[PDB]
Amino acid sequence: APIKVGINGFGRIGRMVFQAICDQGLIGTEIDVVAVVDMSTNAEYFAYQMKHDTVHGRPKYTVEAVKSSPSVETADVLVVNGHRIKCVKAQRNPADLPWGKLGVDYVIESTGLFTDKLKAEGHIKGGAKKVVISAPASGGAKTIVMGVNQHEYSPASHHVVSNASCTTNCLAPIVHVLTKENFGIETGLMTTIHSYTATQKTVDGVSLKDWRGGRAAAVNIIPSTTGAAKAVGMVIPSTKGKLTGMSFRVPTPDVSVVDLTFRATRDTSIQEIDKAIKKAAQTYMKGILGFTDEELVSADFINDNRSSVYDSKATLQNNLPGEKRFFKVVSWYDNEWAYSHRVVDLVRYMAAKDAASS
Amino acid sequence: APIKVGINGFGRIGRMVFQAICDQGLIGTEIDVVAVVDMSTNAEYFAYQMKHDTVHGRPKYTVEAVKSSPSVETADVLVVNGHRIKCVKAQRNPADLPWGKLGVDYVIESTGLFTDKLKAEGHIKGGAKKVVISAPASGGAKTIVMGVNQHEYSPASHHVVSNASCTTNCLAPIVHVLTKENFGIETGLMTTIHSYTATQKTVDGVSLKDWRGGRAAAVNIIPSTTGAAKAVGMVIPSTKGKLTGMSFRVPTPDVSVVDLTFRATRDTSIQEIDKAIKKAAQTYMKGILGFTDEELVSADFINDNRSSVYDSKATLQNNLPGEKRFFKVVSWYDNEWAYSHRVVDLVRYMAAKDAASS
Amino acid sequence: APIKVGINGFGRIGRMVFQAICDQGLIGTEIDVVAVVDMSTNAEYFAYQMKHDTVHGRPKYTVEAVKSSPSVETADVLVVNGHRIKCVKAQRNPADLPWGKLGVDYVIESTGLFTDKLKAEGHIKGGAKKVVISAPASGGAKTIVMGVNQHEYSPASHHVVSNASCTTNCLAPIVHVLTKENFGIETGLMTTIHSYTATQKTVDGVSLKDWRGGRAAAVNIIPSTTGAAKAVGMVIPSTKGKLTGMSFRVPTPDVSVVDLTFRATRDTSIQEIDKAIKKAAQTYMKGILGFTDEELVSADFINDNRSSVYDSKATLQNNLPGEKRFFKVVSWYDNEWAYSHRVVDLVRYMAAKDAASS
Amino acid sequence: APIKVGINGFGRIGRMVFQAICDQGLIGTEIDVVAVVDMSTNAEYFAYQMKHDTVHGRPKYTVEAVKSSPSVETADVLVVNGHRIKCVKAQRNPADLPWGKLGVDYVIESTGLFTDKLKAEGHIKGGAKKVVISAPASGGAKTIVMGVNQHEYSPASHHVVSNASCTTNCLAPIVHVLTKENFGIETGLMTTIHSYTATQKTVDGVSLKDWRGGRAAAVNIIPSTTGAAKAVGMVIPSTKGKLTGMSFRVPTPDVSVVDLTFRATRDTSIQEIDKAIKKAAQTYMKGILGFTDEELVSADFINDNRSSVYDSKATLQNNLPGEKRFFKVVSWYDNEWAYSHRVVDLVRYMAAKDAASS
Ligand SMILES: NC(=O)c1ccc[n+]([C@@H]2O[C@H](COP(=O)([O-])OP(=O)(O)OC[C@H]3O[C@@H](n4cnc5c(N)ncnc54)[C@H](O)[C@@H]3O)[C@@H](O)[C@H]2O)c1
Ligand SMILES: NC(=O)c1ccc[n+]([C@@H]2O[C@H](COP(=O)([O-])OP(=O)(O)OC[C@H]3O[C@@H](n4cnc5c(N)ncnc54)[C@H](O)[C@@H]3O)[C@@H](O)[C@H]2O)c1
Ligand SMILES: NC(=O)c1ccc[n+]([C@@H]2O[C@H](COP(=O)([O-])OP(=O)(O)OC[C@H]3O[C@@H](n4cnc5c(N)ncnc54)[C@H](O)[C@@H]3O)[C@@H](O)[C@H]2O)c1
Ligand SMILES: NC(=O)c1ccc[n+]([C@@H]2O[C@H](COP(=O)([O-])OP(=O)(O)OC[C@H]3O[C@@H](n4cnc5c(N)ncnc54)[C@H](O)[C@@H]3O)[C@@H](O)[C@H]2O)c1
Repeated sequence: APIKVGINGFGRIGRMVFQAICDQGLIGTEIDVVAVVDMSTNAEYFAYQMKHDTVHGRPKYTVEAVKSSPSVETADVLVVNGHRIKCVKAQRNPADLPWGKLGVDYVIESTGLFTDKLKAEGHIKGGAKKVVISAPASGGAKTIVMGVNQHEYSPASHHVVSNASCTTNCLAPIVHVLTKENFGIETGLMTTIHSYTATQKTVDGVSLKDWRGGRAAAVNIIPSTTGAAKAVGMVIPSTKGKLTGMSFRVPTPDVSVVDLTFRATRDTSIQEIDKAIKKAAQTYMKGILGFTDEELVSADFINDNRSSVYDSKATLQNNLPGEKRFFKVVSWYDNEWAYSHRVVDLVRYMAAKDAASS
Repeated sequence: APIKVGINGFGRIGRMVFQAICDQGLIGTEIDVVAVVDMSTNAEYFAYQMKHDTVHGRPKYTVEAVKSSPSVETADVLVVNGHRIKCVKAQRNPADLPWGKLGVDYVIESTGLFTDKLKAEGHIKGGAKKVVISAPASGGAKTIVMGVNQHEYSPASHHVVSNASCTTNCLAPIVHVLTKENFGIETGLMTTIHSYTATQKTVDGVSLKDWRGGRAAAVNIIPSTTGAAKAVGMVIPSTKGKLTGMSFRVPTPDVSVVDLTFRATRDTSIQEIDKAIKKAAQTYMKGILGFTDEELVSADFINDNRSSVYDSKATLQNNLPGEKRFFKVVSWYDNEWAYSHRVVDLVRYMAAKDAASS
Repeated sequence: APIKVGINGFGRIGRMVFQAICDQGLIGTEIDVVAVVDMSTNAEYFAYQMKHDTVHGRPKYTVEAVKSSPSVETADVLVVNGHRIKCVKAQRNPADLPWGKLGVDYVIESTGLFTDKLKAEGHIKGGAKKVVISAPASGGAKTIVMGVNQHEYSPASHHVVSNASCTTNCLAPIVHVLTKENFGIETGLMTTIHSYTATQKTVDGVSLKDWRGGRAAAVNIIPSTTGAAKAVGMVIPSTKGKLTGMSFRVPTPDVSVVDLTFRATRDTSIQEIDKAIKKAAQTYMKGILGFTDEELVSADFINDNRSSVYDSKATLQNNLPGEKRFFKVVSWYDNEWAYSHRVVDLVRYMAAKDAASS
Repeated sequence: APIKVGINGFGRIGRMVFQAICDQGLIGTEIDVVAVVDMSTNAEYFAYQMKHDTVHGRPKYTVEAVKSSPSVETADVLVVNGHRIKCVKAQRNPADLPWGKLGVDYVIESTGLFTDKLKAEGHIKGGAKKVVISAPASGGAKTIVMGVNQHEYSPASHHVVSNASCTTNCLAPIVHVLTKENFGIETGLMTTIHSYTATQKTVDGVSLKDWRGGRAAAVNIIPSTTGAAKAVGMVIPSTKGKLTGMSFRVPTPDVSVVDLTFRATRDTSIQEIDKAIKKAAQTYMKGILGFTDEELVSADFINDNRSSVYDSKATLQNNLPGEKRFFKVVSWYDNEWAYSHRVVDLVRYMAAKDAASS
């Protein structure tokens, strides 16, 4: 049973979803990537985009750009590891995409334009059974963070699911062991020192909706907002209105770090917390939550696919010496990598439960 | 008589041309900026963008944002030292712009989207008399570099003119005094090590016309094409087919350097060349061509309004010892600031020549 | 009566303390900078460093390099605006410095090698009557943040004064009015997102005492320690053991931002806190604390000489909506420029007190 | 029969040479690394430097740090792949290093300090049989570029050998096929847009020998000099007084590119030169000279061990269309990694020739 997926928007996350599908062994055997969609249908230019990444390197798979038939002027079929993917043209409305016809059942929505559960339904109107939004979703969609609440999915009810944001996926696992191990956050504020993204600008330009976010990106520390402010309360309803935060966008191109400051419900210590987070990383959060005892800096997490990886030393040293309630917890994440692995983990969970019931 | 100008595209070059008008003492008196055009009309946002620049800092003029009538919702008039500039909404076609209505005669075309003579003429159809494309132009518009061939301008024939590009305004001064002082160039190639611009990308992205241009801009040395390649031959026909070159877009926000390598027409020396450039700096090319004897790096050329500023020490330490024909000439330039100043000098030179005749 | 000073270690803080002295209009008239001490005595090189700064531009003063005698090989005296500062060679011990000879009474200890009280007394034995260390000090030196506790300085008891770090001169204003306006801080942790310094490395290199800190500076978010972790308790005895923090060094050359997360003593609001700080900013903290109501990023604080300028918007927008105990204060600072001005303002304060008593 | 080698200065080149020895299969069987030398004897700090590199990522090999006796305070032995390397304490004179005692015959000198052939013999007085200087040398040390002139090595008389610089290793292959294939280079001039290195400064600071080299590294285009200005004439004497160049140090942490403008000795075409370089890349320069047909940028050459990998499209698109003599040739290089592999290549060659005769 090849899960038939199509990628709408072959950008940073689209191309890293694609690469997490090939690197993890699933192309053409477990998941069938039927088609990819973006502005051009020049498969040679997509191959160029895949083969050479500034931040994550050359990939291990191989890519060819072949035509479907010599009647077409430019290569339109991509051939990865002998698997053929089709380069479909970008549609302004989700519904004008031929999903049903190409036989695509699960569509990964990663353009960034269709974050509303209502516009994303246009995929299903085009023929898709399910939709995963690689972002926070507005308008009613289900937001799941793997390792914390993927089980609340239901094939029957949830058809446009959302995998939250990179920072949610990092914060929430931290929050989830704090509650489940019962330290509890009474209240919590959080900062994500975060790499710049494709929504920012090389030099000072136009950004109407966030004035600061239009400042030259690679030469300014830019205050702005994070997506995990809302979404962690959505995933864990016990933190609704207990926790919020901001974002500082600094001049690195990938990897970010969460910096959570909370107050505990019961009296505890940072040694108890560090123990429970390591334990959790080895037992029930394994693969999603990780930890590190080394003096790592940010470029040591490029290509690290844990959702969140707790920094044991930066935490243990930077807390109040005899504290029972006021705690800092530092944790890292490759905002482009681990998040692209979680999208594929979610597709496959959903396909499993969709077959499990119908 | 105030020159009635309208800036279409209030971006890096739009806002720097504006500020140059204020810093030189022309607003309201010598130059009247009737209107500016961009993706919004919210003048409180153009205020912010004028008041805070990452590279060139805070401006000396004062900016206020007020509403034109109490009927409007967001402040839509700019007021720069008690002079009113209007914030007109952007139009997809130049012909649709109310230029004759607003009373604008000269339009500075700096959107980047209308570098063709004919899409630029839509301005004259919208009620403008003359257009200055802040870029090189296709379709056949007049290309004039100030200090070299601005005298070639005719009020009768040149309605869409072009002030070439930043690199062309840096290299043609140098090429000009080499041809005029009789050293001559037999053939020559050129390289601009240049700052990234707003067409480049924060993280690797789409740029289907120059594939390399699409790669993360601030973490890479990106080879690409320079404007001064086509344009130095248009300005000096003597260099047609004898001079071409490339760009290496490097991770700095502003200022670029030209690295000219040429073979001279007669047997000379680099000290003869160094003295002639210094001479031409102090005599005929003043304010256009400049020079330095100091050990400077790119940050020192921020806000240097010279088109070309020769580096006497880098040229001299990095040429062959007793050479008569093969030489290197190095020359800096603030690609944002000096080019903007030269646009204002062109507007003013055209507007005076037009009055002197009609 | 010119306050006889000499600067030991003319680097970033040494040249910004020097430009602060000249710019405020003090050189020659109120402060006589007798000598500057560094690894060289080539006043031509020192003058290359003064005239061109990558982050703070061309200074307002003029620097000339003169020979004291034609008997010396290279220029060894700096003539800044007609005034003569001598270039004395750098000694490995403060003690062997000719202070008593040169006439120097106040020494600004900005090498960063003699931060302990006792190696700092090495200047006094050698002739200086007073010493200001541009850094937190060990061995029991008096730590003073201007505008918070300079009233505690006594000419009799305190000869080796510490002006604390740049982050404590940013954090200590805000903790001072938070206690003075009785909100009070129960406990609190802080993070500074901070620009890389002279003590960091261009590529991965050696740093034996903090491992992460030797990593490539300009391409990593390097977690580390801050100086305000100790210093704010030395200055504000109330905060002894209630507040600590950490630093994240990010890829910008200058300007940083504190981000304090505290739990207040009483029940309050962020609009209450917002008013209390702004008020304080206009009244008793005017010149030390500042605020902004604008959407500014880090490069808008280059050359802002307030110790701490509070960002009203980023705070109000990024706090929990109806909270009474748990808050986040965000505040900027130009760690090179603001600090240096406090140095010149401590010399000036201490000096007159000494002249008041003896 | 292992070659016994010691590395003095375990910095960027020392650690990359170490990693090229383990990568190429050579550690413990073909080359035995008896000792590494740097500021510390802390095996743990060395292991942290080896395992986490910002640019070249995690090494494939495994590093442990053990104590050589129960008596030593801190781990002083590395155990890379079961092979034990000693951590010898850094010395001020090469001669005070225990090479004969340890049993070291070949010494990779890579501190950046002992670049004089006389200072370098200190190693042979310390007990070593040969010295390789990872940098151009003075005082008459024989200079070799692998792939161009290592056949000029005489076991007999060449004792302290210099492997030239990274730019001579890129430049000399190109210059070598142009003279061997009989295009010739009459006079030539080059420029290398180049990543910053460890001799540079994060923020503006001290640099007495090159004034510009002290300016903040990651925020300027810094003109400077190159090592291949001297060394290529020494490897290829045909080109002494005929070829020279300069350097621009830009904000990338690794990879650099050679922009070479030369005039041929005979009428030829850029198409012809392009074929010759590809041909050479495939036959006698293989593994040393490569080429690319792709639209690559600097980051695509990280971990590319060819010494000089020619850009076919950048060279072909940026030359004069009718030219027969005056050309531009562009070739890339990972200045840390390819040079490191070549140092191992020379040590290996040298050692086999020395065995062959004695
Ligand atoms: N960048 C990150 O680190 C990151 C992390 C987590 C989640 N995400 C989320 O994923 C989404 C996409 O982010 P990204 O960083 O990949 O951006 P991106 O711009 O690099 O990629 C988006 C791609 O969508 C394409 N596209 C736009 N409109 C399209 C359309 N109508 N039809 C087809 N293709 C279209 C664009 O050309 C682009 O290639 C965003 O919602 C973002 O929040 C990004
Ligand atoms: N920045 C430089 O280094 C530089 C130097 C020399 C010449 N130029 C030339 O100037 C032109 C603009 O360059 P820039 O660097 O200012 O870019 P920019 O993107 O900062 O500015 C262009 C502005 O035009 C606006 N715009 C887009 N469409 C518009 C429309 N239809 N109507 C009105 N406004 C519109 C954009 O929002 C933007 O603010 C380019 O063609 C470039 O070649 C730029
Ligand atoms: N840069 C900042 O943001 C900042 C802010 C606040 C305080 N400081 C502090 O000020 C001190 C200097 O820091 P910096 O950033 O200016 O560093 P820097 O390295 O630029 O300045 C140090 C200067 O001292 C010189 N020097 C070294 N040894 C000397 C000696 N023995 N005698 C005389 N001069 C000597 C160096 O050549 C250099 O010019 C440090 O203690 C630092 O903590 C720096
Ligand atoms: N990195 C490049 O791009 C490159 C390319 C070609 C050649 N090289 C040459 O390599 C040499 C070293 O440069 P690098 O880039 O490795 O710099 P680096 O500063 O990273 O390495 C030098 C190492 O030597 C150590 N060291 C200093 N003094 C020592 C001493 N007295 N004894 C023993 N070890 C000592 C330092 O701790 C440092 O780790 C230079 O001569 C350079 O020109 C570098």
